[PDB]
Amino acid sequence: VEDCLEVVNNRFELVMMASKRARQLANGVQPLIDKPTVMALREIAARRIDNALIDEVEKAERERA
Amino acid sequence: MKDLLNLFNQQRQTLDFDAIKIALASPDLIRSWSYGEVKKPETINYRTFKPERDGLFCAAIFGPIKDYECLCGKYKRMKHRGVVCEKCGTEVTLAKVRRERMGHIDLASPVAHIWFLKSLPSRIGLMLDMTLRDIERVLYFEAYVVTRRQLLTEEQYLTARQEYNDDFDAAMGAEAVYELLRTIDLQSEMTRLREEIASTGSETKLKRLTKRIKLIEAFLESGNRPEWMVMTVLPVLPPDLRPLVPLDGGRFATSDLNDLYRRVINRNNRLRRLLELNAPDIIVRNEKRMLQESVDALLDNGRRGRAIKRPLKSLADMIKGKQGRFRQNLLGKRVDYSGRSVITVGPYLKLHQCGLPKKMALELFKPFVFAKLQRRGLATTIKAAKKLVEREEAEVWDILEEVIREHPVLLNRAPTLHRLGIQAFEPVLIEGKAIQLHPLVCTAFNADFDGDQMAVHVPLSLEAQLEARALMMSTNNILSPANGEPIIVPSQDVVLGLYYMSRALENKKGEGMVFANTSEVKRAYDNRVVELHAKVKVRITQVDVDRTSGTSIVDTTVGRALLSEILPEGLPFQLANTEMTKKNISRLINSSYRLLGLKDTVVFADKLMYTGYAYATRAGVSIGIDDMLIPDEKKGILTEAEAEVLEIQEQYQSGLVTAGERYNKVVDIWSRTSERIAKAMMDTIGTEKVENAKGETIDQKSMNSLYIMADSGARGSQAQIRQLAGMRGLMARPDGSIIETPIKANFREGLNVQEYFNSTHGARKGLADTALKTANSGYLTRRLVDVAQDVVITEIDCGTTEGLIMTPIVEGGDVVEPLKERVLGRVVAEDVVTRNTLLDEAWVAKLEDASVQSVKVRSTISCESSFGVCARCYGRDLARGHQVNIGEAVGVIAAQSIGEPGTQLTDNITVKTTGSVKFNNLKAVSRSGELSVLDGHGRERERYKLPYGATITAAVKAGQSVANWDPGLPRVADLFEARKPKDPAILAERSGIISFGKDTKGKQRLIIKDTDGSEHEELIPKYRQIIVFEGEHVTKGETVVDGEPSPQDILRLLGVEPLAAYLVKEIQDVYRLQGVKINDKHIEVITRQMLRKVEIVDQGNSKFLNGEQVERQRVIEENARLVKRNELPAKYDPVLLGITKASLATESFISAASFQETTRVLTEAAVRGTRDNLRGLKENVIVGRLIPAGTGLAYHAGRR
Amino acid sequence: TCINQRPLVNVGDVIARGDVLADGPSTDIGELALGQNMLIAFMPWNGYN
Amino acid sequence: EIKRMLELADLPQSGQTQLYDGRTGEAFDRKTTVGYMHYLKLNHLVDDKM
Amino acid sequence: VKSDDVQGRNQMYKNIVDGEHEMVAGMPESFNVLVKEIRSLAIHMELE
Amino acid sequence: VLNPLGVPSRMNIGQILEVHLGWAAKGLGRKIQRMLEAQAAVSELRKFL
RNA sequence: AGCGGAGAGGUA
DNA sequence: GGGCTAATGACGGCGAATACCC
DNA sequence: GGGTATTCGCCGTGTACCTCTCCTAGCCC
Ligand SMILES: [Mg+2]
Ligand SMILES: [Zn+2]
Ligand SMILES: [Zn+2]
Repeated sequence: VEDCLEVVNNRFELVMMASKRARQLANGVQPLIDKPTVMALREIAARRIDNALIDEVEKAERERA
Repeated sequence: MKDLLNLFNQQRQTLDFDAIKIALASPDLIRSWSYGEVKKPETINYRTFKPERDGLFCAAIFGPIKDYECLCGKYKRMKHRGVVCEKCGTEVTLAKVRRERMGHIDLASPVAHIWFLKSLPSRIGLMLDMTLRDIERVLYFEAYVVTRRQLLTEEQYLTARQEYNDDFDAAMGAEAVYELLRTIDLQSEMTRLREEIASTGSETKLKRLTKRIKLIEAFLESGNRPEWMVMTVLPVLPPDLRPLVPLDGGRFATSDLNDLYRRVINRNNRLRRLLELNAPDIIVRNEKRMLQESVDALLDNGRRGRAIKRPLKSLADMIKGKQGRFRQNLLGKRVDYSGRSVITVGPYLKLHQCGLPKKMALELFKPFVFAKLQRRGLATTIKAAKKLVEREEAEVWDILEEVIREHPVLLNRAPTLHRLGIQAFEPVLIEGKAIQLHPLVCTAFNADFDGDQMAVHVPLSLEAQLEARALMMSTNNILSPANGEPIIVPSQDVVLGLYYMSRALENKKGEGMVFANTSEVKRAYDNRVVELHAKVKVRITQVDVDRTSGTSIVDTTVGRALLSEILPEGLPFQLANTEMTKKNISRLINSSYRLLGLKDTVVFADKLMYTGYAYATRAGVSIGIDDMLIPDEKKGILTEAEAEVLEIQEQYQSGLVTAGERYNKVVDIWSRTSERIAKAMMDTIGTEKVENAKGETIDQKSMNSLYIMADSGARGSQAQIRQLAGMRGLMARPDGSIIETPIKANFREGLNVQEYFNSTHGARKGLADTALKTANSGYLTRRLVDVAQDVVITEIDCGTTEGLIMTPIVEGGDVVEPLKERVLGRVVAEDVVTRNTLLDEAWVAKLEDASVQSVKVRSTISCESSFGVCARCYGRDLARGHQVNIGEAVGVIAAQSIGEPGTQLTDNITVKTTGSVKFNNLKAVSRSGELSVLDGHGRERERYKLPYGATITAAVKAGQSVANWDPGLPRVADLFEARKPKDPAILAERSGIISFGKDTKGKQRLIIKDTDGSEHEELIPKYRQIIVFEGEHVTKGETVVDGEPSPQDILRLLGVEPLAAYLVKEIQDVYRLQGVKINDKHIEVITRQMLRKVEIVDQGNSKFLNGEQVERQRVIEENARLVKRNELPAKYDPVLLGITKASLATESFISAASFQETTRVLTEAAVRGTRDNLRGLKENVIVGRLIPAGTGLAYHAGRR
Repeated sequence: TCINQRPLVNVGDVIARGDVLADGPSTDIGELALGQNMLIAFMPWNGYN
Repeated sequence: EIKRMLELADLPQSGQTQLYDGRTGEAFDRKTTVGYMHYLKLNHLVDDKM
Repeated sequence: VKSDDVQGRNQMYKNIVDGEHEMVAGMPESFNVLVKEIRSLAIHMELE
Repeated sequence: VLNPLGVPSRMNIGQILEVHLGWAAKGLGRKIQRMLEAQAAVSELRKFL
């Protein structure tokens, strides 16, 4: 959790970003790298997923719906 | 009764609003509220289960009993909606409208509301300009009212009617008060009162006039009416909110509101029957008096009438109090997905995981088990899945093990006075009936293992699970919220093993050899060829951080070399080279958290607890009756004290000394005897074992169980050891007197009955003391939480360059708080260093090497933010060593950290330490003298006070005198509430030359002459002393009366920052006399919350004698002086309020009516017609929205 | 809880006025019995105590 | 009196004897106090609270 | 969601047993009880 | 297996004397059982009592 | 068949 | 037996009315 | 009219949990 507090300064923004990534992963999607929240935190700490990419995936899922 | 088709549809209510408006209710609006009128006081008819028509429980007024059903049964279908039956008139609708619809009562005579009359700020008394006793006599039918405002006895009314021949009208009762409230105007009376306000010259009459002006202004700008205070139409509660409870045998439980409603309806029907009969005036007067008394018992029972062995509840008692509808159902709610069990200790667990029973986790994780059983295909429906769960095969255990793997649970202690009372753990399935817990967790929980129960909760949403993983995990909460020390400390059984392993002996087997590395030491110890306590010079390789590796040879112990296998590469060997004690391992854990990180400290603490248990099991430490030694010196000093007390008894009986001085000499020589016996016992316990090395007996420290358990830590101190070896000394009585004879026997020998009587007396006194301490600590914690709850870190930078001067606190003895503790944790204001830079331990070490005395700091008492605290003015966080995040509620943490140790609370200037003496504010002719000293490092250890005319004798050594001669928790509660003392110190009002007194007219007068300004006279009582010289000069803020000063005259005279400095100094003095360590940011934000209100004296937009907020007055002043004005803003002074008055004086009527005096805040919000903007933390809990602190700040940013 | 009165006298033995005939619940032959007797060792054992 | 009743049988005087560990078979460093204590059971069960 | 709301606990339970994640919060019913108890004291309390 | 750390904190040492007296009582009971196990005389039991 | 107001005892 | 039937063993802090001679 | 001096009330005084009993019953037949 130290790397997750290293890639972003604020903690609540990290919580909201991991919540959005876990909501995207729970509906069924391929991850960047077993629980959805733990995989979201591992994808955050590996500097693979960004908030802009999360918003792009959410916009693609809203357009596909 | 039962309905399943309507139950499936959801999202019917949006529940989206912005504000909450509370005001009065007109009788036409109350008539538009209800749906029917009740007329009979009959709820349920006898010998049948059917409601009574036009009663308290009726179907024509509120709603049907059964769902989609009438009373007769003509309509028994769900398709019929909005149709009223013909025989019994009710709507065929849902049965949930009985909880929403309400009724009303048409009263034959108007009555007065008791919330506008019986309150001490009476509104009808201020609006009609009448006293309370006159309206109390008029409303209770004892006198008359002319219609200009004077009282009339019935005999005087008869003489007035005979003299006026029945021409002037005069009425009695509430109808005359209603006519008086109807025929008054709000505009012309306001202009008349403003005309009288410019001609008055009195003090209290001006206060009455501006109170009447404020009441008329509130009645004008609220949109209400003065005649709406009397109640013509009385609304009733819905019957589903006040249900009847049945008992066995057909009986029903008694109710409180139903009996009052039946009494009101019965007296109203009796009044209607007496009015239709055309009764005389006495009978209808008594009936109206009984109607007023029943309305008073219905609204607020127990105030004036107290209608009944036990008084029943009413509408006023159902809101206020602890058992009301506000504290039992809104703040604290019963939750599901939760349970409790007893706790045991689990040494095999990790820090982030805990134990959980199998059936308990099966009951808690039942919906996830049902969902996984539906997904796996083992059951088509949930009924077969539930039967497979209750059958308890192996597949449900596989499902329960697969579900609980990555799902955290919230473990909670039943008292939650700590910030860390709720922690998140990853549970495992154990074969038991208790909840296993890690031993490093119960220190922060303050939980024992004898009958302790802990309630668990499971988060089920994804956001709640991620919040519990991020900011509630036990591995993330290492540091304490009060101080910088970590809350995880190794307890007694592991520091006992560490102290047994780290000690060294003189002569042991296997010493004097050289080993290669740590693995050779382990291989030599595991083959039983070398003892654990042996001075063996080993060679270890450690890297040094700035990472360069190095090797060296150190002369250590075998146990200290075995301890080096668990230390990481970052920690140096200078910390683990000494003997392991409680403070040594505490500062070692602190250094490992400071210079290495987070997870390495967690795994190091886990390995440390493991090796502590492993080397405390192999030690076999046991206490017995042979470990406690009894000296002959104890008997020697006992016979010496017996001879000396016989000598002083003969000297007292001879007639040379009195009884009290002899008794004081007796208790002093017995205290000296007990001190000498305790010193001899500590000398014969701690220095008992003498070892022989190389044929010579060299003295070393003894290895006894009691001495090791006293020296290691996390056990009893030396006061507990001296009660077992030597005598326990004198005993204290609760009246204040010490007993003349002590207890000259420990627990190892026998105790007499007269000593055991004093022992159980002291035990009962201590038990009552800690009971009242726990109660007062809980009350102070609740008050401090409700005071400081609006401060939220909103912005990152403000731009305030005010600052605060930090000085080390010396109170005439040992230091209270040094510079390295008070400075560390905040940014600086002025260059001492670079401004707006967070200070670390390296900066504190650099400032200590530079020998700095005072540095300007940025505190929260001087901030320029709008409804919040800046992130830079607060400094660093207490749980994490970095900067405080945006959105952290720093008020609740501060109040909880102040409320931590409340259950644990309770001439000659000769220097003690050496160092150079430097005078401060000296000229001996000096008003305020400080005899501060400077040590070699540059810190101030001693600081003594110097009176007027102190002769100083003086690179000054210790043991000399520079100036020779010149002839608990209620304290913290009185500091926070700022109560006036019994003897208040009168300070100087103005800075001028002191003059002689005036003529004495019962009180002393003191005038201070100025250059151009006139002298000001201050009255003082002649009972107290006074020290004013004739030919002397008095500076600003000097104290002319010796006594305890109040916060008010300290705040209003010289400034704000010395007031906060004095408050922080006194609170830290109390908390360091206790022994605990609490940071000063909590006291600073409490002082900032206490200074929220401001008082103006002459303004153009607002009034001249009203209080307002600081930031609101500032934004109104800048909006006034920004455009088309030059002399707009006014000068104001800061005012102080206590903790009981700061939370009540709030524009939010929900949070102000939350803890104390609900009726006063409710009637104030009803009269003024306030609007709650929901800009708080508790009102978002009451309404049900998100908390505007932490993860909910983005929702409040996107909402507005 | 369960209460029980088990007898303790035998067949054909003389007694006096005041002797017990049946031990009551949590009661010995004439002494009060609350618990059992078992070996105690005062030592830390792997953190389980 | 307690020391005399201890010394009447084949028991040590101080009441502390050296016992071995059952897990590894090794001997402890010190002697512990071994004896019989009248230990009872309370009514606060684990089934009533869980 | 867990304690006070009538429809909220049913929606959360069916979202748990269905697999989807859509949390819709609402006002507690005890707040409506407090509003109906304040309105019985002839004091108008409106949710603007 | 009890914990000896509670003894200096709670400041009671009557349990240690109770442990020693129970150890002496169990030793006396074992000696009486060893005396009555073999064929012993009445005078040895009389002088032991 | 579910919704409760007092009184008493006990644990942390 | 049966079915309706309307006490005076607390304690502390605090804002507001009386009493009254100058 | 206007300052002390008592004085009558108003309002508050820790949390969590586990067992048990008893609930308006009175009367002229
Ligand atoms: Mg306990
Ligand atoms: Zn009908
Ligand atoms: Zn600021």
